[PDB]
Amino acid sequence: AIAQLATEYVFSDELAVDKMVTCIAVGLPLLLISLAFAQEISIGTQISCFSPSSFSWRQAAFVDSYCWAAVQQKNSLQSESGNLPLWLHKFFPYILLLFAILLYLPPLFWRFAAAPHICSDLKFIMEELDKVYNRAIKAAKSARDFKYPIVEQYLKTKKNSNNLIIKYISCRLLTLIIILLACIYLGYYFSLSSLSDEFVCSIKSGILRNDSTVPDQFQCKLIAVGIFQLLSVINLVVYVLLAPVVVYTLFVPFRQKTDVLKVYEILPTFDVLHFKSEGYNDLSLYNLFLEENISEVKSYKCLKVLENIKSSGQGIDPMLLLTNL
Amino acid sequence: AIAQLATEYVFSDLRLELAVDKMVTCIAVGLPLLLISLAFAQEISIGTQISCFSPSSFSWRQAAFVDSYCWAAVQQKNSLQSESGNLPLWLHKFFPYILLLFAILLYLPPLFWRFAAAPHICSDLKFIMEELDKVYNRAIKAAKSARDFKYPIVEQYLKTKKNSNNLIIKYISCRLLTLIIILLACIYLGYYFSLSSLSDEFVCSIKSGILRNDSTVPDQFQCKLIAVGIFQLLSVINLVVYVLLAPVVVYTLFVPFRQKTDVLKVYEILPTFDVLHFKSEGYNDLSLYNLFLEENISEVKSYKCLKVLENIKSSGQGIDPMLLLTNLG
Amino acid sequence: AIAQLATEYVFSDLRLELAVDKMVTCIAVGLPLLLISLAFAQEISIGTQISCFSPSSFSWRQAAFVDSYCWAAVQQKNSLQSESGNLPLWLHKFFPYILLLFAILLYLPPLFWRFAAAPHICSDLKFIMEELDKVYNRAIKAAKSARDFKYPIVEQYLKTKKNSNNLIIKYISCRLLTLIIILLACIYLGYYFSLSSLSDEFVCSIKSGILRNDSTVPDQFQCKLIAVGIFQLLSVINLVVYVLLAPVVVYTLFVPFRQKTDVLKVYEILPTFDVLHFKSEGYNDLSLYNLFLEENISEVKSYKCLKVLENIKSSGQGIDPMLLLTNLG
Amino acid sequence: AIAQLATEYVFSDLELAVDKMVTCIAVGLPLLLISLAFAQEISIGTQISCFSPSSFSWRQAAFVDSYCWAAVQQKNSLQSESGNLPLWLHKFFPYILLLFAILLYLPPLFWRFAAAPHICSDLKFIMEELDKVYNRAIKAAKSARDFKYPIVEQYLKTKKNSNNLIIKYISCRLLTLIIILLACIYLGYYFSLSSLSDEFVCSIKSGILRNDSTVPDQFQCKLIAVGIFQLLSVINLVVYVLLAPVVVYTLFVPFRQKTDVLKVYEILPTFDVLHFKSEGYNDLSLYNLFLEENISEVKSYKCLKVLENIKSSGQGIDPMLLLTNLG
Amino acid sequence: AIAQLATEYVFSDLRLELAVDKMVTCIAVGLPLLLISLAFAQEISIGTQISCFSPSSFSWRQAAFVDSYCWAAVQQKNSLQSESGNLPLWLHKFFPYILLLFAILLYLPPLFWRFAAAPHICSDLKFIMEELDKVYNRAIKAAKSARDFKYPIVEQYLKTKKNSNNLIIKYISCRLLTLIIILLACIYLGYYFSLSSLSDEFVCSIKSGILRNDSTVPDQFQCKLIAVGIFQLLSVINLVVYVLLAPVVVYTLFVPFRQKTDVLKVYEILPTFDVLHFKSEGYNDLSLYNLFLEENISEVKSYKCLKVLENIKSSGQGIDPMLLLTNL
Amino acid sequence: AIAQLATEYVFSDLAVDKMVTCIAVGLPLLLISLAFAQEISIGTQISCFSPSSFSWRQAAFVDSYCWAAVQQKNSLQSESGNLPLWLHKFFPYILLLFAILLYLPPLFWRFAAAPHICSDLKFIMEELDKVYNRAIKAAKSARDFKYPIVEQYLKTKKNSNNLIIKYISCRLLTLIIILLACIYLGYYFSLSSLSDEFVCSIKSGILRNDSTVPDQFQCKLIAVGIFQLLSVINLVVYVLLAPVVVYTLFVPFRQKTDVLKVYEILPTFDVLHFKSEGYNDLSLYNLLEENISEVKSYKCLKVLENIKSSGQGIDPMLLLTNL
Ligand SMILES: CC1(C)[C@@H](OC(=O)CCC(=O)O)CC[C@]2(C)[C@H]3C(=O)C=C4[C@@H]5C[C@@](C)(C(=O)O)CC[C@]5(C)CC[C@@]4(C)[C@]3(C)CC[C@@H]12
Repeated sequence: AIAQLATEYVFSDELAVDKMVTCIAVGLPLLLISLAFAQEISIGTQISCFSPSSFSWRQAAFVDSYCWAAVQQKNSLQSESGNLPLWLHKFFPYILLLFAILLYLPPLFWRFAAAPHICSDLKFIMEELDKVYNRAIKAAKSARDFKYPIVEQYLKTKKNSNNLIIKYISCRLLTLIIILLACIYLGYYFSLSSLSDEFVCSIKSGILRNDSTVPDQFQCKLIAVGIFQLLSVINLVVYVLLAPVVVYTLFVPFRQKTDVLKVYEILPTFDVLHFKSEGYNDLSLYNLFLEENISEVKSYKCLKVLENIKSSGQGIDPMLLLTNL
Repeated sequence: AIAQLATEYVFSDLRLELAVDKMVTCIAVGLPLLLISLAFAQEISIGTQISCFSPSSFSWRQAAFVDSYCWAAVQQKNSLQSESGNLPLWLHKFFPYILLLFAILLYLPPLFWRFAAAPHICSDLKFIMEELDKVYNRAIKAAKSARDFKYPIVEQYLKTKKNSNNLIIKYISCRLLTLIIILLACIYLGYYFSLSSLSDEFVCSIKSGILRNDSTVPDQFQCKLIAVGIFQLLSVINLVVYVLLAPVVVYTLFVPFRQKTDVLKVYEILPTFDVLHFKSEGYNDLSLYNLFLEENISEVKSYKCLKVLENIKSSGQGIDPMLLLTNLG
Repeated sequence: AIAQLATEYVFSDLRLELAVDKMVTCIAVGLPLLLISLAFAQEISIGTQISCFSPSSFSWRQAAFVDSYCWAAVQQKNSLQSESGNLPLWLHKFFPYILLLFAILLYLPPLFWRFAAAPHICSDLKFIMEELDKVYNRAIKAAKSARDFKYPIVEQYLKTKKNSNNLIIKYISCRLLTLIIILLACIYLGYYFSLSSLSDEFVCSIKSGILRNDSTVPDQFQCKLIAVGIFQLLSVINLVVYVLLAPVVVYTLFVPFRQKTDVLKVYEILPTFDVLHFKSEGYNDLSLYNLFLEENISEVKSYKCLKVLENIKSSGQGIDPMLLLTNLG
Repeated sequence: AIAQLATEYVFSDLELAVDKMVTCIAVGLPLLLISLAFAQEISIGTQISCFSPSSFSWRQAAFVDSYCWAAVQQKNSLQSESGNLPLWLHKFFPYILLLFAILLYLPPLFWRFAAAPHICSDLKFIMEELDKVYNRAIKAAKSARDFKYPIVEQYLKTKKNSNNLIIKYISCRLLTLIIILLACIYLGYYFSLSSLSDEFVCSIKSGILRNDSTVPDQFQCKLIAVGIFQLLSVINLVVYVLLAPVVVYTLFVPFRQKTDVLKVYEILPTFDVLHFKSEGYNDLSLYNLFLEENISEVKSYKCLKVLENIKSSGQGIDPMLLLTNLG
Repeated sequence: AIAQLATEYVFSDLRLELAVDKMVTCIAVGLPLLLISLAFAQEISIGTQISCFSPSSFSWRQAAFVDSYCWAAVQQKNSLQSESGNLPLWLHKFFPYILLLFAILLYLPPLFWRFAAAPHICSDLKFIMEELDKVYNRAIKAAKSARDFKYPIVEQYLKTKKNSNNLIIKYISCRLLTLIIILLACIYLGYYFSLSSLSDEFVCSIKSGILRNDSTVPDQFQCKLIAVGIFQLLSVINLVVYVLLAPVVVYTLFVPFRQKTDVLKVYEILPTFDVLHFKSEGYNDLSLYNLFLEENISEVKSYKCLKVLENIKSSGQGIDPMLLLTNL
Repeated sequence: AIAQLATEYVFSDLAVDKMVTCIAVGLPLLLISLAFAQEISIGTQISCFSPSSFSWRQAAFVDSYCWAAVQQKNSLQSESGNLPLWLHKFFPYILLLFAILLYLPPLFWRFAAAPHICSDLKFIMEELDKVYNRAIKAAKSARDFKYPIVEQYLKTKKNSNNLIIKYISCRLLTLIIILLACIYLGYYFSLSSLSDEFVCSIKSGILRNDSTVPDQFQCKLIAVGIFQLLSVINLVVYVLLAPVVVYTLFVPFRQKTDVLKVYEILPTFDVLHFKSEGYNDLSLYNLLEENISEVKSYKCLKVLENIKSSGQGIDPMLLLTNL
């Protein structure tokens, strides 16, 4: 596992919450699976059974392989808990890989989805706030010497449409279902007695059915089941911690706060209306991304400064505003 | 599987191709290759194709000769005695190779499309985008002059593409051959799953040449095709993937049933753009170009301004050219 | 392979050559190359290509020596006694190498082309492109002045190219040598496939030198040329690919029939452009240059505008000079 | 190793620098240690051996080594004086190391994602205001040689109220220090292990191997490379015992802040001669920290520094020196 | 072999050298290199290069020691009992190394012509190219003004190069060294293939040191040079390729014969250019200069224009001054 | 060594501090990699001759138990002591740690030094080029402010020593690590090279009262000689590299050939070099003179200085000729 080391070295020298969730739900299982087959620890193939010393070297290899393949054929298997334990033991990494790919899916669905209207409208609302700020500045400057609620009308329009909000909520909900299923499964793969590996096999079929030099049966054990157990426990912890994060992300209206337009509501060139709260609509998601990327607008910083000044109350809107420039 | 690890790590931290179709190609091409790689994992695939449990009296190199001779004898159908038939063994020896072949066959349509079908539609999209930007600019300049040629060229090219069917035929052909390949490989794989899983534990006896009359040789060897259950579970997964992708491929095939909002309606509020969208209901490049417009319309910011105007008109607050002047695009 | 497929997967997420010929080179190079790669696949290549089932009394390293000596003896024809003959031994002992040599031979003609005649075609294409753009500019300026030299230069270049076949000779020669290569390789591969499939299970007796009158040696060992089955499957695959590819090469050879839909008439709607395309049945560099112009005609914006105008004139909605001024090129 | 070799070869060929180096060490030391733990030269082979009787077959002994090595999970089964806990720790020592390493690496990412953008934007804005103020002052001095509101100072007073970013940075550093504490505790614990668990008795006598007779009772089963783990863990423990006070001093926000840059802007008539930015658990302090950090990025900051150093000599008049600057 | 496989796959995904010579160097480089890489192909390479079937009494490591001892004993000519001699075995061992040496020797003269004779070539090229461009521009401006100095500069440079025989000597030398190289290498290749192919099997007797009087040792071991037939087949392929390439080398040597299709004659229709082809085969650096002029003259747009005008004058329907004015 | 060979082949087809860092980083890394090479690593670390009666895997367990016993001081029987066994066990690891430690100060210093040095250099270059252009304009006007700003910044850095202190600290910790690792390397070589031939007796646990086991096996620590030769090579490399850092230490003494003099002949520049004899950032910043080639105007000033060196022409006349 030197490739992960190099990934960190180049590390050394979409909502942020969703980005972090993707990061966790991606690395934890992927890094886990890479760790399981890590060359230093990937020593051993989990077929050990010590067939009688009379069995030749290659005879022993055949025993090991025939059992390892017989993990599927239930009739060949003589197990206490059942074959499905053995199945889980064999595909445990493959199962982890499938779960992880499934979890990475929804973010990819969003990425190729790109939330087209959402990103374009983000750029649009940015340009609109910028133009409104420039217009207010020029108006105050002339005072020292159209008019349609464009962004406000766009917001009213978003107040009807929730299609993108439906997309966001569906992505989050698919994420939650994924992690819930994976956590249940991973606890199940940790719900093992951990005794299933040491099971008994007898490859006495074919010409080996009536063969005599063969022993009655072989006791093989599935190694690294303890390792698989430990890694499943780690991933289960990670996901039992991650699920509340997905839950909190699911409550977007409960999260949409700290009105950014509140400062721009002090603008005469802007409609005096926050009008952004309490809705299962793309208004909420657009407002969330607006709070997310709102620092990117220099005028947003200026508006925060003016809002603080009004909180300072030393100056008035017009004088200090025109002074801002 | 360090390849997928690095892919995800970098994943951690014009279109000229349909997003649905791009993702379908991506999945249906990788998932088979992905499964093949995951099985070709030496940690997963450590041993040979099949062991034989030869007599202990046989030498280690003798055991190797037995193993290899049977594993090669899977081809000679007369060589081994199996109830299922030779085709099972053949499939088992060629399961990964056949998987790779199907994957290459699936990669072929996107490649051919990009080589031949794509560039012309790309140039067409570029021309349409230039026409749209120029028309929006001209309408905005007229609106500005009011606040202070004339040939429907883009509409003409649209009416022409309404006759043009070649490109639509090419796209539909790529998608259809794709779906056909998906169905064929799906049947093949499901049959590969249909394998009773008993062929693996077959019997071979290499008694050719002097080994025909050999004495120290036993009667025969019990060889067991390893990774038979592995290949079968992979076949199940791949068949699932393909039975799920096929409906997506079919819906992608339906161009008239794509049922996309008329992007021209956003430019239909232009004075400089005649009021006629008329882009649907034809087994021609008409519908395909309409779909590509619905696709790459985000690449045109003027399309974004038109959509903003459309939303404003949905609010019904103001008048159209006055709002255009208010936009000053 | 593992990493070959990994790079292939991460690949996803002026023509100066015949696109058809480009794809032909691609297939005819990849099929053998990917096949040879499979011949060195870890899952496919299980180990050495020979196994001999020596007596168990023979020591381990003794068994290795026997295997190797028989393997080298596949060349020494008097040593190995096979009912088929030595030539099969030659073949399925160097079949991969032979495939690689054939693939290199197949990549040779396109390399010689791209090195020798390709820059000539690039210069000719750039020159014709400049000529067409200049004609479009002059026509647009004259149409605008109406709204307010003249020598057949491109036509002269066309008449000149209509005489010489030198570049056409080069292109046809590359294609024809390629086709000969395809036919020879196909015959070869079919031959190698058309093998007993049993000759591999030959018998060797390395009783040379002191081993001639040696006693502990068996009279002979029944040795097997492993992987012959997979070699045969791969040869069949490649032969099928080539039987599918050859007619494409033939169609490439037929250049006149390949020459179709001359765009010289898409500029013939210009008065400052000759009304005589004179662009058919030219068994000379004419045909090749015209084909490459048909290929890269999309790159010229004026070609796009002229195509729009040609469609409009087919649609019959606008006068030629009026619509020309309206497009305002 | 090899990837490490390439990293060193290219080596041979906005975030707090102290924090950057802290994260860098806290990542590389365990990562490099783990990589060495699988070094082809260092890692010599399997981690467990028990010298089963020669009567046991080769592959038989292989099965023994394997089943024993796995039996470490089987708590009741194994025969050790220390218990299943130390052998367990050795069973996944590198796993624990990697968990701790990724855990330590997370908070820097959370920072470089959450507090990074706001601080970056605010710093760009403050530097831009500084540059515009310097331009305005030089221009006014030039015109004399022939608004006026504390805008950036207003933003400073504003940040002096909010401590949200300060809270984020402090929490990042604090969680990181907590990780260092717990990890160093664990590491010393693992090294504290008496190197006795390595050698112990293993008896894979379960099932038909329980009532099997050809099997001996047990083997003397030797966990391997435990000494290597001990030495590298000691190295890491020393590294982290050295690093923890660095994290502490980093957590010292009012004390790390020194030499207020605002004095350089305090040489301005057009910009208030007032730092008024220190001594507070507010985002003001961290903003001042980053101002001191990337103030070298501001060329006008360099001009102010040279001018202030000259005025320390007292050579020329401040307006005269400004006019001579002609920046 | 997946390295070169992916290399050629992504292959599918000024000149300062003669195209013919470029192809010669390319082939003469790849064929031996490709063969060598084939020799170390894991599918192709079966394993160790020698095997001798020591008695089963000899232990495993004993057998390995025998194999290696003989393998090195191919050098000690007395220790090896060879009817053909030791030099065959010598050739067998370094056979790849021999091919690698031949390959490096094949790549050297291309490198010499690459860096050496880069300055003169590029200088003459850029200079004569700018000169032709200026002559075309001047003739065009002259026709435009007439319808409305005087020094044969590049012609003078050609006259000067007529005396020059330095770069001509260098090119001839690069070709000649290459020809000698390929000739000697092909002689060697046949000689290697000339070998009996039964010499590959030879007897070794490791009775040195305490093995001189050792007892458990047999008298000898009969060991075989493995994969010698493969080296033989490779030498066959290389010998065929080089017997094919050598005549191409000779053709490249014949520079004056190859010098054809006078381009300055196409420039001889220029007013600002004197009527002097000045293209005579001789022991002059101009011939190669003329050769590369023919090579990269396609890079000259005005060359294409002049060729068009030349076809027009061959049509004989347009006046040279009138058509020149028409050129625009 | 295929990767490094390809790297040098594609290579084939304070600067002093940079080179010292490069060498002192690669030589240990190069040597450790050389040992890491399996071509050099012809065998496992210890192959130690158990009895033939011991099974293959039994011998494996012996080699493993002894190789682990290289730490357990009671377990092994050696005259030289355990510390030899320790050193031999982690000699590669020791090399790697020393190399990382030696690469650290370059990273830390360059990090600290990057902004300060680059900004001061850019500002000084701007000031010098401005004074040069101004003198050129004055000469051109004669053919037809007044503050020593760069001189002020120079005198300022002549006061502050913090950055020079940082440079000295980087160099000093560097020399300290060099000396420590050099003594260590000679020491590991100083080893009598006899410890490898130690005996181990794995009679622990049931092996205490086990009987089929021999009392012990005389086991050998392999690659001791290779590691020793590597230590000798690296130690000589460091004994050669250290006096370079030593000369670097006397940097004020090392400061020579004042570059400011060529700028001192300007009219727009006061005739005063004033750059020597200080434990301050002055000489450090002067070590300016390092990358001073980037200023074409500096090249012109040097040319004018060389012209006046012969005394052939007047300074302003030839200066205006230069323009
Ligand atoms: C090289 C490796 C280790 C291995 O190679 C690998 O798997 C990779 C690791 C490596 O290459 O070292 C392949 C198996 C093998 C070649 C192996 C073999 O074939 C058969 C035996 C026999 C087993 C035995 C005791 C019996 O089984 O009764 C009878 C005596 C005898 C001859 C002892 C030695 C070994 C164990 C022998 C020759 C030692 C070398 C060994």
